Amino acid sequence: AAGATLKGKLHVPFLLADGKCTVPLAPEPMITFGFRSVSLKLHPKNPT
Amino acid sequence: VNFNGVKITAGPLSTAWTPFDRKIVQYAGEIYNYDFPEYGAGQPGAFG
Repeated sequence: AAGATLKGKLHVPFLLADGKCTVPLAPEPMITFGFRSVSLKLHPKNPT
Repeated sequence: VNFNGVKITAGPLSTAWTPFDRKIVQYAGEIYNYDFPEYGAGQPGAFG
C-alpha cells in the first residue's frame, strides 16, 4: 500500500538452540609400536 | 599305460611350476591368491 504499512511484529518460532546430540564413535584402532614410530591400522564405518 | 605291446611312462614335467601359491582362497567359483592368516591369527578388519 501507499502510506505506512508497518503495523506489527510477529515472533519467529523454532529458533536454533543448544543441547546434546548422540554422535557416533569410531572403532578402536590397532596400534603397533616401533622405535620413534607409531603404526596405526584404522578400520572405520563412516568417514572419520 | 599298457594298450598294445608298447608301454609309455610319460613323466615328469620339466618344471615344478604352479600358478597356485601355497596359500589359496576359493570363492564364487574363482580362486584368488591371498596370504590369509592361519587359524588363530585372524586380525580384525581383514580376512580372518
